[PDB]
Amino acid sequence: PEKRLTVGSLRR
Amino acid sequence: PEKRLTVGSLRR
Amino acid sequence: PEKRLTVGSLRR
Amino acid sequence: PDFLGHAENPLREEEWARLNETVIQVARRSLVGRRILDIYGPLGAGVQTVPYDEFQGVSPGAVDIVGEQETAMVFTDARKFKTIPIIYKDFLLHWRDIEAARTHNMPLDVSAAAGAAALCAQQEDELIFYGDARLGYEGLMTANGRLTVPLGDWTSPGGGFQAIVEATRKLNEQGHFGPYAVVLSPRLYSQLHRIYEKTGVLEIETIRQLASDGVYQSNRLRGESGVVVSTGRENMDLAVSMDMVAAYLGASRMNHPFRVLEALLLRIKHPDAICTL
Amino acid sequence: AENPLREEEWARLNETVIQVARRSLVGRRILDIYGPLGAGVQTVPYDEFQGVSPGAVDIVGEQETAMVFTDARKFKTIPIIYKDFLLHWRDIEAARTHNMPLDVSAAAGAAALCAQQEDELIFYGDARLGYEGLMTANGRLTVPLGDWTSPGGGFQAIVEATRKLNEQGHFGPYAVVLSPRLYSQLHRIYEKTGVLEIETIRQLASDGVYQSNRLRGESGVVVSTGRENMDLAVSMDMVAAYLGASRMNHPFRVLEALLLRIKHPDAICTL
Amino acid sequence: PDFLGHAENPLREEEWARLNETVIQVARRSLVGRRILDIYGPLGAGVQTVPYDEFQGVSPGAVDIVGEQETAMVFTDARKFKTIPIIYKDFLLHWRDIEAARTHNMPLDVSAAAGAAALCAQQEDELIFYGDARLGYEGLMTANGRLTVPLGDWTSPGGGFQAIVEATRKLNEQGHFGPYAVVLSPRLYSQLHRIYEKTGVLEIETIRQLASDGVYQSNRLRGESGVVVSTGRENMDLAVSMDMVAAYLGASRMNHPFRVLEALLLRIKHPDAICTL
Repeated sequence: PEKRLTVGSLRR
Repeated sequence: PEKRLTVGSLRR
Repeated sequence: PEKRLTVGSLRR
Repeated sequence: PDFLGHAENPLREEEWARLNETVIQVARRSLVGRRILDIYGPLGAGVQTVPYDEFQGVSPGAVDIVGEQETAMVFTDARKFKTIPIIYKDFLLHWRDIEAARTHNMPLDVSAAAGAAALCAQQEDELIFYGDARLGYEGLMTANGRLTVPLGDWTSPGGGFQAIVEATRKLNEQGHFGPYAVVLSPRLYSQLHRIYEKTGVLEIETIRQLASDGVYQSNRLRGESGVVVSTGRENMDLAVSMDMVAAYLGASRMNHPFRVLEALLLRIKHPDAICTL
Repeated sequence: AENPLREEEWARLNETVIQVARRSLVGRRILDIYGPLGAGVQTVPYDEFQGVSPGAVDIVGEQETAMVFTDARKFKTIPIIYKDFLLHWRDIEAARTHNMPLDVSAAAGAAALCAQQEDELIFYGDARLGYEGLMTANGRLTVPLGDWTSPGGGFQAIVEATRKLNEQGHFGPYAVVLSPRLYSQLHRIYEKTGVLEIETIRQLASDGVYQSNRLRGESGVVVSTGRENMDLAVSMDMVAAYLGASRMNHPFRVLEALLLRIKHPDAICTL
Repeated sequence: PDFLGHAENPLREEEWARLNETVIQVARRSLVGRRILDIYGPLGAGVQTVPYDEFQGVSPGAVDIVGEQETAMVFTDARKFKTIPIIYKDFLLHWRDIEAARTHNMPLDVSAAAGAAALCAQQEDELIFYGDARLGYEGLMTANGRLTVPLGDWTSPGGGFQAIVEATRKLNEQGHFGPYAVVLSPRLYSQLHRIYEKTGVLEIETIRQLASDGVYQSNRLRGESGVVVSTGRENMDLAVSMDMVAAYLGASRMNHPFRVLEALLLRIKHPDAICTL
């Protein structure tokens, strides 16, 4: 149900 | 709580 | 699940 | 009660029902455009953009015993995603009639709602028939790719329908022929019915033979213009986020204002089944 | 006709694309992203800007200064950015039975190409389709970044850019992105005592000074790192997808769906 | 939930079995090359390269009282591996036929399979008897070191035997003696296959007596050519990575295409056991 995110956790 | 179109159904 | 040659080895 | 102020909903169930029935009735009576246009279904209120889809296209499509001929399916020329505007009008009630209608005059008086719905539908038709250029919308008598044709021969018997014959010829040449529809301005719709000497038959009869989906008249159109279209889908559509509904705008001065709403967009999927002057 | 690779090979492929992306990207390091909107969304709202309203009434009671809203409502369509590659079935069989690396070089190449493409998009929008370039956005606050090859060089330009931003009432922790030539030619070791020029610039900036080759020869930009000035709406991150077998060879495609919406076009300065 | 779609295998187990049996039988009928060589066994699909043995040798093991010969057989540079190609054809099977085979007429006909299998076998035989330059491969009538010896002497009632006698002498002069085999072009073979040689019976019997491992027919070979080889392994080989079999490509427009495969390579470990025109 949640729309996952993989690469883009880079801060700011 | 459907979409339930009300006025506009005039044929053709 | 083996190699299982099918049409080979003609007269030889 | 009526002093507490800013109660969320003033009216009770039956008053809402009467408002809705009234606005539906007046809309259905006073709408001309929605009668030659299949509407794209009720999307919702959240949606605010629709896929304005096509611009052109023609491909024969062939027949064979086995089925290998390589006809490329009609996909699209350019995706656009136009937005959906909103059309609205608003009116007032006197906070006492909502009391008389609860004791004395049991059905509530709603003439203002009908007066508002008339103007709202008027603007609807004006939008379908014309652009604005303040949001970049295209109207039937404005959109590029209209296949203009001169039509000056009227005020005399020797003519009139020849123009619409020419319009049929031009539309057919584009390989786009089907059940036509015709809309005309009052200054000429009245002109059609003249009973000049050696009368024979009045012209709108032949025109309605040649149209087969109804010849209509709309005042929103200018004095001396009129259009001919091909009724089907894949040429015109009408994206409808939400039909005419009544909503409440807070209570000011103890009175009660309301507003009739609807969100439409005209999307022409084939600016080739159109003709004008 | 089926899904060729198993869980382990899927995992290896996905981690390869993930690692190459996370290494190669500079855009994700300076902007913050609107939440992953899911695949279905294809358009998003836009921005709000040049609402020059002092709003500083500050009375007992209240006056009727105007409210802030989007200058002109409109939308934009999220593009799709993709690369494609191929695999040969005999190689999958070998990796299955004889030798067991499963070479995934092609995935790495595709991921690099996709990431390069999207960074070029962020720093320079597509002209034909019609989007915004960080070196071509309108209302861009130009400032000469020239006269380098001096002991006191880029500092005198960054300070000028910062005063230009700050006179616009638009400040905060700043960020800088510089072309390779300028960024590497910046190690003019000495300012006066012992400090490298890059690190004193960084002390002035406080949100990193990065290098991206995608920029032109002699250019760079400085921005105000906050949100509510810039954004990065995503519909899905870079991932791998299968395109169905074709002539027994398996194709594949790596996907990413992005769009930046510069809400406040005042935090931009250039050469 | 019905037939239409891009579904998986249309066929069924009995139908698959019949298809496989048909391709096997046409292969066995059609393959002439695989009857003089002998195969290095099934190595599996995954393999794609195989060692390539180098070149000639005249080192005969000697017998002595006390072992001191040491029988050296030293190779020169490397092993020079080579790659295993693929060969294939097509199976356009109409979808309506498969539908009829479920509810109506039910002889599912697979003659296109037999045609494709014949074409595949003919092509790979052409590969064995002739390499392809684009892949840099080698063939029996083109290798370097064929010991060519002209014939130019047939169409006379008996002038065919001495050619093969001389060919056997040339084979043996390189110290390479054994049970020979001969492959011949159609009209040459029929011309040989003529009346008694005036010294007994048909020439084919003397030739089969001399060759002692068959005298075979090849339309795949050129007009007036033919070859004789020494059947034994340790000289010639046929590495197979997988035998001929059929696989289902995908869904075409709506039909169902297949493909028949095998992955072979002949290894000529000693280009001295070949004699030609």
